[PDB]
Amino acid sequence: SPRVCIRVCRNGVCYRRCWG
Amino acid sequence: SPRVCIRVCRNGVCYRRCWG
Repeated sequence: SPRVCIRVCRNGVCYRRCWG
Repeated sequence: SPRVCIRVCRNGVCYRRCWG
């Protein structure tokens, strides 16, 4: 199946977000 | 330093793209 996620990092802090 | 990347998957094929 398809997948949609994004990775971002700021001031050292990192986190990932997905939709669906 | 900051980072900006995204992960997507379609028809099984997957790939990641970044900007900067």
